[PDB]
Amino acid sequence: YLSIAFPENTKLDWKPVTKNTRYCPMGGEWFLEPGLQEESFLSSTPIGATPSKSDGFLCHAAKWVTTCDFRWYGPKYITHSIHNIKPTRSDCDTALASYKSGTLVSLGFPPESCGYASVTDSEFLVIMITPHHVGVDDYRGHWVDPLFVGGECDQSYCDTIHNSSVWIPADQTKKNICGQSFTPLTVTVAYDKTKEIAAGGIVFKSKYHSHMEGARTCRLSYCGRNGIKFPNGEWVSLDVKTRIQEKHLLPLFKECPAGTEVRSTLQSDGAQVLTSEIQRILDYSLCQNTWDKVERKEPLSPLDLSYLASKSPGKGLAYTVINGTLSFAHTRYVRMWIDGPVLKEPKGKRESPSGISSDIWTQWFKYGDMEIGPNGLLKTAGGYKFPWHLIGMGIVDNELHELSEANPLD
Amino acid sequence: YLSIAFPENTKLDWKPVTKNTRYCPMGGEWFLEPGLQEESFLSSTPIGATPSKSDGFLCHAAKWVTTCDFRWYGPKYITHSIHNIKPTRSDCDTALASYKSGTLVSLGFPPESCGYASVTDSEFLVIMITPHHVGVDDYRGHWVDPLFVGGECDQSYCDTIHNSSVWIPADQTKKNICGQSFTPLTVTVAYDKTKEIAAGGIVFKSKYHSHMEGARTCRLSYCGRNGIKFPNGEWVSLDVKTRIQEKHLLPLFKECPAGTEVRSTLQSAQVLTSEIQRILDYSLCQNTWDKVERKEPLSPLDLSYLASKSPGKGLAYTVINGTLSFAHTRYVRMWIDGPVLKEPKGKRESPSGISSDIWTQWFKYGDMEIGPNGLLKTAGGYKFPWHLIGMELHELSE
Ligand SMILES: *[C@@H]1O[C@H](CO[C@@H]2O[C@@H](C)[C@@H](O)[C@@H](O)[C@@H]2O)[C@@H](O[C@@H]2O[C@H](CO)[C@@H](O)[C@H](O)[C@H]2NC(C)=O)[C@H](O)[C@H]1NC(C)=O
Ligand SMILES: *[C@@H]1O[C@H](CO)[C@@H](O[C@@H]2O[C@H](CO)[C@@H](O)[C@H](O)[C@H]2NC(C)=O)[C@H](O)[C@H]1NC(C)=O
Repeated sequence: YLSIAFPENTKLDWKPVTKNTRYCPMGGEWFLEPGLQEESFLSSTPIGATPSKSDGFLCHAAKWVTTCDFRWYGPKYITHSIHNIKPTRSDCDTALASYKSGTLVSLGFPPESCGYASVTDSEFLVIMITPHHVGVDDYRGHWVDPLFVGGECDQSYCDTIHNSSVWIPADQTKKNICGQSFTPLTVTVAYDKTKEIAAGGIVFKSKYHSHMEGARTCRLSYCGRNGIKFPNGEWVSLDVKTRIQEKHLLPLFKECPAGTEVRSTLQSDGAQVLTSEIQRILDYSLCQNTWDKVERKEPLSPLDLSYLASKSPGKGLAYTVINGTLSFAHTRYVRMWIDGPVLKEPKGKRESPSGISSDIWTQWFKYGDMEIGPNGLLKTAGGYKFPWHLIGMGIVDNELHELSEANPLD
Repeated sequence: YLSIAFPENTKLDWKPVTKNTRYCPMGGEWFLEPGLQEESFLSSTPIGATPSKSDGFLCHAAKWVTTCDFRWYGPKYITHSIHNIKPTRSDCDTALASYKSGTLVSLGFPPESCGYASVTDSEFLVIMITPHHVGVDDYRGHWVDPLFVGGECDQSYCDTIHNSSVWIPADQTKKNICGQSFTPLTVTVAYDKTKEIAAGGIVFKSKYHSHMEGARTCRLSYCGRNGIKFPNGEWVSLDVKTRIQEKHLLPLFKECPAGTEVRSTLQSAQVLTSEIQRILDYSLCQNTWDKVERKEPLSPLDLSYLASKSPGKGLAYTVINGTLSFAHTRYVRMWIDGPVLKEPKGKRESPSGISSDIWTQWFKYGDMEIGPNGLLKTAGGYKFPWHLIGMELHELSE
């Protein structure tokens, strides 16, 4: 559940830092990756469940009947009954409009309509609108509530179990049934310019999605439109028409396992944007501050070194202190999952959080009493230590969804 | 390995929040200079002696009104309303006596009082008494709770944020703080080793106190005991015998200004902080409250935004039977092995110390169980919202 961006190779070719040029913050953006080509497409991503999208009304219909019985003689025998009937769509529409405008009034029983030697009755068709909220299957695109026939419905005039009432969505806009709000989003595809385009050789980026492995990306239809679910369980829209390397992009992806679910794009949340922005400025300024320590010829701590590390995958540089000397090394950072901020063995899972653990770094340098690695990785008696800030959780994987999944109150 | 600030008790006395007070705690701490020498001295504090909870009663007054409308003709139109009003002291006294004796019964709605060509109504003055506990000022013994106007009260009758409710303490003795046996507390002092130690070069901290700037810390006698008063209004004992850097510590600090009051409320201070972490934390808290007011669904992470991230007197939050609930507590420094734990344990004394249970009362939270400030008890372990960690001595060397 804990991920880091770390140099792929367990050993790097180190050289002493001389020119002192600052790459803050460290990322693949600074370095031109030759074989890489990028292409973007307009997309859409779910940013949260808005329950009002499934607000409804129970349209009840019942004839109120005043019956006058006048036989041979005797008093005027008047009875009052009520007969539940199923409303037409027109009845429900008119009565709902009346309800919204505040016109709908329960007028009660009809006035007595009497004759002689004949029992005739007069009736008032009474509609009662009881606001009822129902759920939504975003995946199958229909309403869902126990009151429905079959426990579900996909119309604008749904039939309930009770003969008297039906259900009308408060929004009858003839579009997709969805309990989810979206936002437009440019999604960018990165792939090897030379090789043939394929799901495994694609990486997705967006303002909300950091280096998302197409190889662990599957196809899924959400809220009535085609898209792809990323390895972190988040989803962006993608139509069959969109081409990448002059080929249909969508069919490159395996359909998602039946019953696959999709989460709201966490990074679009305001709390998340605040945290992100503050972290951005802090990463930058802490990097610059470390390089200021270097400039002032001050000694460097492992933490200071870690402020130079790349926090995202990409071609970059790593830094360490070999024999009291600041050294850099070219490398390609990749995403790895580690077992904790402090580890027993210098291993990590390289393909997925449930993948196989492999040696991630083995080239340790004499750093005082202990050994040090790239970007202030510590080899100590208490184990192997990463600085907590290099570690991420609950963003690039679905391992901690329980923590960020929102639930209503009361 | 990861320092956090967590309620010192494995269980707390939870109350609902429908009041909407919008309390946000002061944010986390920032980096300190890594080359700092640390020397700790033994001290003491009422924190631990003084009770943390105080039982009382909300006295709510409401007029139950049955209204009869009889105009020109037509049926008898009867309506039923309820008007919240502020109770008198007499109303509260009588109703509280009735409550204690078990006499107090809600009279429901008054019987219909009808006339003709005149809409007249009959009303019942229903006073309701509800047991309701509040926090306590550790140093003054005052009552501390968001319910109170100004957050605190020390009177026999207490005004609340509810204009119709009045809080009444069950025991109006307020104890005797000074007489108590003050809890022993270790106070850590950080200073520049390569300088002559001075007030302006000192940072205090303890399991109870986030970083306190010595430059704003003054000598102040409290309950007859010599001591020092942190900028947050709290106080710890310190006599002249205590040496730091082979030198008298206490005389390094000026006397407290005329009539300095040592307090311990929820706040303890008006313009926005300029500290980036504090601004962030504040913004996140407020974001969660925005969610609450908009009646939007809440994640455990959102909940965590409401928590204090530094040691100090504060509130913890949780969700009990779908009700957003809060409790008074003290946040204390602890150390946690990581965000996901096999046992709900943490280190209370030192990162090199031992683990102990830190949370016990779990509330059903769907298929999971939730604790304070978003702490989840799940099949896959005990999961802390990563916010609570926020920002090891091996990492800071050479
Ligand atoms: C939460 O409270 C419930 C009781 O209230 C329930 O939820 C309300 C919203 C309302 O709908 C009530 O009608 C519900 O019953 C506790 O459940 C029971 O509590 C009573 C009283 O203590 C007890 O007799 C039952 O045995 C409880 N049920 C069981 C088997 O535990 C429940 O304990 C509370 N939940 C937690 C985790 O504190
Ligand atoms: C709430 O607080 C004050 C009292 O502290 C209220 O003052 C009166 O409250 C009664 C309640 O029955 C009202 O009927 C009166 O109209 C109020 N009087 C006046 C002129 O203030 C007040 O309702 C609320 N806040 C204020 C100060 O307006």
